[PDB]
Amino acid sequence: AMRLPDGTLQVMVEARARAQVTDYIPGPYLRARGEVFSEIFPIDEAVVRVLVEELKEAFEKYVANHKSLRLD
Amino acid sequence: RLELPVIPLRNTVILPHTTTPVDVGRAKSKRAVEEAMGADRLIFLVAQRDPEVDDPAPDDLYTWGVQAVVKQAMRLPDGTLQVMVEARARAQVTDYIPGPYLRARGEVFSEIFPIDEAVVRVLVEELKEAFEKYVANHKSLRLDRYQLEAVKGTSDPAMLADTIAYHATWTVAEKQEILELTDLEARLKKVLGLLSRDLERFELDKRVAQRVKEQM
Amino acid sequence: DTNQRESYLREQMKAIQKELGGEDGLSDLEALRKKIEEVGMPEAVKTKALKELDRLERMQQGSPEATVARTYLDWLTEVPWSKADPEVLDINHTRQVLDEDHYGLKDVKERILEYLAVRQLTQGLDVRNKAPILVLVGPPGVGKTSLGRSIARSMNRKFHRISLGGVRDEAEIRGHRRTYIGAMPGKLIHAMKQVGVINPVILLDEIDKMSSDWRGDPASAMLEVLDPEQNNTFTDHYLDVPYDLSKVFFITTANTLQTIPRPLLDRMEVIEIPGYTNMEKQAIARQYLWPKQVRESGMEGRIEVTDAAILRVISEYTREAGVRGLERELGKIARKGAKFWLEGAWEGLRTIDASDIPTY
Amino acid sequence: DTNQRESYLREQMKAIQKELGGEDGLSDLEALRKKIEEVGMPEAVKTKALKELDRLERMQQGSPEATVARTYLDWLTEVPWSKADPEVLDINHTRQVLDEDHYGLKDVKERILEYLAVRQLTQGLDVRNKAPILVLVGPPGVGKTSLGRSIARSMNRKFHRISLGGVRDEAEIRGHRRTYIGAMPGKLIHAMKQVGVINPVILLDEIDKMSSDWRG
Ligand SMILES: Nc1ncnc2c1ncn2[C@@H]1O[C@H](COP(=O)(O)OP(=O)(O)OP(O)(O)=S)[C@@H](O)[C@H]1O
Repeated sequence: AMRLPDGTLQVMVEARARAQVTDYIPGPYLRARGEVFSEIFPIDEAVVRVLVEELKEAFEKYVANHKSLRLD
Repeated sequence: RLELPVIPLRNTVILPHTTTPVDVGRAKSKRAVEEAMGADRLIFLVAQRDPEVDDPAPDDLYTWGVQAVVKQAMRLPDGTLQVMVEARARAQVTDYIPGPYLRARGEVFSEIFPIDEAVVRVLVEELKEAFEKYVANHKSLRLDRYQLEAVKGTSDPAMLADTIAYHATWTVAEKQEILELTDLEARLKKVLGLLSRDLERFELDKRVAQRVKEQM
Repeated sequence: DTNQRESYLREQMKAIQKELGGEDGLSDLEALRKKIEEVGMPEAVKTKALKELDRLERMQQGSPEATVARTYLDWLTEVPWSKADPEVLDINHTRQVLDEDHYGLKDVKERILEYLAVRQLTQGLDVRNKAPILVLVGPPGVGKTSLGRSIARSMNRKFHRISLGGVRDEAEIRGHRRTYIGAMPGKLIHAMKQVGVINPVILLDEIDKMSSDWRGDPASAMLEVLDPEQNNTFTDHYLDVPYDLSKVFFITTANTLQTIPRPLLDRMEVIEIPGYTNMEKQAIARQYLWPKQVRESGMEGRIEVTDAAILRVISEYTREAGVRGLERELGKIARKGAKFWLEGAWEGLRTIDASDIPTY
Repeated sequence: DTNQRESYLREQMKAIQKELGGEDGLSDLEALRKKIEEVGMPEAVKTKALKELDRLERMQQGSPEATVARTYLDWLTEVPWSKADPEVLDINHTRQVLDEDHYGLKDVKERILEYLAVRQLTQGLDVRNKAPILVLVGPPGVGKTSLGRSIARSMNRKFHRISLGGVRDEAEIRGHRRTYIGAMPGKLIHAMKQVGVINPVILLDEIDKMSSDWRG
């Protein structure tokens, strides 16, 4: 993280996992409760890989449908 | 560039990167020619409107001025100074400084190269094929072959884009809307649509031409 | 130049063929030939059509006869040919409709429900019937027209009606032979022109109210459309080829038994229509008359009248046998209710008792 | 593409119509085509006008199909389309109007109160009537049309008068199909072309003095 000269706190992060908030601690500043990780790992990876390839082809079609609405 | 001399263009805006003749007939433009040869052969060409007032005016100009590098400049004693200019790119005109001769300052080139250049090259190839079809078909409506020859072998997409947009014949307002479009793909889309419209009225000409022999 | 350039101008005013604009009409009556072809017509009609279309395209300007010929072409094409309607092949739906909407018609709906049943027993729905076509006789404004509309709703084919009473000649039942601009067919052809199908539910209005003295007797034309063995070969004076009138149902109305002409009195099924009694009109006004006065004058849930006051209305404001007088009185009550409500709504739901009736 | 090709038809045939040997059209097919497809009136006007194009390109002198094209075009365009006056919806306003315009018997005033109080309750997501139409009976000399123009001024609506004691057939109130000039359309569209909005009050004068003289 670093401090921008115009008065903004810029931080580069990667999200870890989702969690469920049980109780709300009053703020400010705000507090959250939950779990450290609640993600689900892939099971039966053949269908998962087929879905990944199909999503890749669909995203390639989606980015290839642009003519004056260009994307990165 | 900035505070460069202004030559009003003759009857049509001159699009960049096309070997075009520019006539200088009025003395007020001749003074700015004499000034522009004192500006390292670089002229900020700002065009006027379609009704050409005999003297240039600080209200009849256009909002886009093109900077041209002069390849060669021959002088003629008939009264017209035909200059061979090879222009570079459009630039915006901030305001109008009255003359004569007129002055108008600009900025850096408005041509930009955005992301997703594969779509840009696809559109360049598609517009090249469509303009080749437009040139090959419009022999009856006088589309030349040197204009098709001068657009082959281009490095920049702006080369082919502005050269093809000049080499097709339409009005001044559509060219002004093109030069307003600084995007690299929107200009190609506009030229493609205008070529489709011209080919469709061309088809309309053959439709009336069939019913010529029918109803005779 | 004056001759040749004008000739090339003729070449242009045909050779453009209006292009995109010419796409419609294809240069004036190509599309009408196309629509001759598109409408499935009898062959004698098509021969007359193509023949007099060849009588067309003959320099229309300087010729109003070409104008009335194209007019005749329009009538020929516009007249519905081979365009039908779905029906209902059951008597039960007509039972539920005329038990549903029109308060039974006291018993005589079943004497109608035998006629429709006998009509749907005739096999193949054939052209021959040798059968009557259900005249209705009764004093005016007793639901007979909406009776026919209900019967057509149960039929699920579109009702129509034409007030043929008061007509003095055959010249607008058969039309007349075309000779100028403003040439016109009979009223029946107008009727089935504004019915876009070839099998409607047609209701005659006043056959007994026909008049005769000059320009041919229309009773021939009503007799010619009358018999189901005869209306199939009904020809015109405007049009030429006999028109097929087998699929077209003819409910008819009248008012007097004893002034329908003699060729139209035989082969007919006489139904003497009754008129709902005071209390029966009270029941009518409670659910299908005053609620419609409320629903059309825009006062749903904002006014009401006690039914002893409706008795006061029927006993005091309408001595006609039908309901149209009571309809007018309940309309006047609806209007004076609208005024007395737009004077400032003193109640969220009004109360019309029997007292203030000569105030509303 | 349809509109611009039809505009190409406009441009070519407006260059064509100036020298016509068909002169009773007055070259006004393309002059009035400015409200065929550059029109701000609905697709009924557009589709009618597309068929007017098929009704153009015709000669004249006796039963012209192209003079009746431009006369029909004006009739369609001149008649207002989706153009409405702002009409004040008040009933006590009319209590003052009928107090300021007439001495009054103070009886009929209650009747137009009945009718207009119904008019305040026009519901059903639109304005649909199924209601009477105010027959006025009495001497001619009594100020009936004055009462009607009082109601029209009370509603901010354009009063008219076309009388029906003078129509004998469905050709002075009905039309004839636009294939010849000398077909002149009926009284209500006469009065509706008179007005620039699609919603006038119209009073009808002496309905009972009508007859069926000719066939119809
Ligand atoms: N059974 C019924 N008898 C009489 N009128 C009824 C009946 N049912 C409904 N109506 C009302 O009749 C009105 C319209 O029909 P009527 O005025 O009775 O006669 P019409 O059908 O309009 O004309 P006729 O009867 O053919 S002369 C509507 O207001 C209906 O609510």
